[PDB]
Amino acid sequence: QAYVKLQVAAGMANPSPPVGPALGQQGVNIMEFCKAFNAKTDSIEKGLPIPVVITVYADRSFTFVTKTPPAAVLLKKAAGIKSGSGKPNKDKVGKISRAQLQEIAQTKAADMTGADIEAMTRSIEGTARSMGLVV
Amino acid sequence: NASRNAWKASGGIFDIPQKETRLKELERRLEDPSLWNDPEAARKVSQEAARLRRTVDTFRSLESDLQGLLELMEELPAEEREALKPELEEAAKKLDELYHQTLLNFPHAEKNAILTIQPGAGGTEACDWAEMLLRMYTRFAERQGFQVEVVDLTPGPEAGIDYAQILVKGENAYGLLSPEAGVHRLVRPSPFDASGRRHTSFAGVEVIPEVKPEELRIDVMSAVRVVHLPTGITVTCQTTRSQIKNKELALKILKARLYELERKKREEELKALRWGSQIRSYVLDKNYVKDHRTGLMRHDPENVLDGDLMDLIWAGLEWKAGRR
Amino acid sequence: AIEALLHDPLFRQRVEKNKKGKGSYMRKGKHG
Repeated sequence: QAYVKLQVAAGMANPSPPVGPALGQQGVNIMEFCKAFNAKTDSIEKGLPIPVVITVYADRSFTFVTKTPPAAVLLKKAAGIKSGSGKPNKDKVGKISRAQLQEIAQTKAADMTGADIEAMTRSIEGTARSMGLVV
Repeated sequence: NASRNAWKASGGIFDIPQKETRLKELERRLEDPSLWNDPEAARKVSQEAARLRRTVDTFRSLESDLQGLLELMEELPAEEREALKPELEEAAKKLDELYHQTLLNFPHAEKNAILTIQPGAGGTEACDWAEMLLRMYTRFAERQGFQVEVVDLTPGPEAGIDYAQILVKGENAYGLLSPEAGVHRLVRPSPFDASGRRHTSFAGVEVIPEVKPEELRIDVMSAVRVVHLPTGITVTCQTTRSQIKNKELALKILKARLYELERKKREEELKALRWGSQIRSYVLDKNYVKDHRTGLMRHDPENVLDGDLMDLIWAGLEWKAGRR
Repeated sequence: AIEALLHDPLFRQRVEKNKKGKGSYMRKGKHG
């Protein structure tokens, strides 16, 4: 019932410019969602984006559960790079170690639908490779 | 120095009433998904957002380095605050970057250009003037880490050079030289007249960005030219000794010219539907150089001529930007 | 446009009269 993940940085108050009223296409108000996000934020660090479930009921009060920080941003943060790559195979912009990746993987385990952390690690590695970074 | 810095910073403030209101308007009407359904609108918002984004990152420096300076910079510069005064050097750099950004970003401004220099009346004197002008541009290119490719050069009989057409390529070439384009006036006592009365000669500077099979003819004279006949303007090359390279060079210049003819005409037409004198002067007697447009005067002509004045160019660019 | 503009008169060569020169003689001075 109108559930979609679509937003930016959690810490910045009321990010209406990037998406904003897409969540507010349905009968729920713009003020509420933002407020909720803000509330959520105080338990966690500011600056990073976050996704959340948007089950828009007919009553106008919605249930919501956060997920882990975006895969990409997390991956970037261990790397220490802003612009990942343009034309990655032709020349490498940066690179990552596997241990770090593994470490990163374990902290997301709650949202990650998988038992073996090894699998998660390998997924992360793959993602990194795709971005443009030879492990 | 402090005063200068302040002045510089004031410009940055000058773009505070633009950034906030604009941003607000964009989020209020453009960000919306039911507005978004039209592509054009989205595009507009993106453009509008671009303006905002520029103002965000670069204003911080202006504000953050200003407010933190005064507490530690006040009394001590030499001892313990030798970092703290040259901490504001960073701020200065940032400011410069902002200013330069403002100046550039405009259509075709990155792509290199091919300025022709054309002399004026005076005959013998005038050709010398042209040569001098050419030299200054060459030195400017040298100064700014550019590579100049000499295409047309044509000597005048009694003295100097009649015609030249010089192509430089590199980092935002056109942007810098695009203002210059126009008449440059040489107000000085002729070395050729025995009387030594003051004279006035001129030089056009045509500056253009770089950007049919049977209606072009290619003729050899090892020299080469590419005469696009329908328009009717020719180009002639003499840079390299190898022929094919020369031909190629000619082709690009001609292409540029074609574009130039088109665009200007189009603009004129639009204007129809909807500087007078010399741009610059150089007055060697007086040791004195008024750009008539933009009201700046440099008092060491020699410096300007030896190597073209980046500062002057920047001012000119700013004026042009404003007009745009 | 650049080319013809140059050709036009406003950009003709200027020469000045002389005060102690050869073609100097002022019959009547500026001021009486």
